[PDB]
Amino acid sequence: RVTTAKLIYHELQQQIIRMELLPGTPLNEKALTEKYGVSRTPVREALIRLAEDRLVDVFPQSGTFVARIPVDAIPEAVVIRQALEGETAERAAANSTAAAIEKLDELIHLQTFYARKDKPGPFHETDDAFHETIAEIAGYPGIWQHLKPVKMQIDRARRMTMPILGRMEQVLREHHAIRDAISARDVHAAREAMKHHLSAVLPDIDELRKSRPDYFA
Ligand SMILES: [Zn+2]
Repeated sequence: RVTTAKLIYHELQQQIIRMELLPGTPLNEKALTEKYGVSRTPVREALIRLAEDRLVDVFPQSGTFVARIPVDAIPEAVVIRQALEGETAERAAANSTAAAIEKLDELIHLQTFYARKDKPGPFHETDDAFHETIAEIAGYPGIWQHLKPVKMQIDRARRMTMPILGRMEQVLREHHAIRDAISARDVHAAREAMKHHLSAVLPDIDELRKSRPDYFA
């Protein structure tokens, strides 16, 4: 069931994952309690969970702040995603009806629109929907829900790489490769195009760490 603790949690979590609250931004329990209009109790419960997510840092005699993106865990997150989304890609090709490909094409056209209009936020959200639909076609949409905590730090990094020149267009090219393989029912080609697409995050973060080292730790 929904509680104010879970609702505050998901709201704060989302703001951190979408880089609306940048790393180092303090979080004031007094100011949060006033904002939400509920007790100080559900605020504490949410901050505790966020700390376990490694999303916030509890500096004991200072306060809570938004944590930096841990670099050591990124490669393991890509492998897990390559494996799970490699699976959903394999199965989506096998279960490929034409009405499913239409659903993918509709989402690619929607991404193309956000790229044309240089709106990278909606571009990222339609990116998630594109992958969520691969999981629905494969028959295991829960695999997508399963990855949501895994790809938290990757999503923070990708929020910073999308505005870079030519990046959304590269994503669209990679998505076309994945769709074409699924439409062709090529189980191998689907897996490898998906695993390739997902590896693009690794060089980008190497660059970001040099560029903006205050966002990584
Ligand atoms: Zn994608």
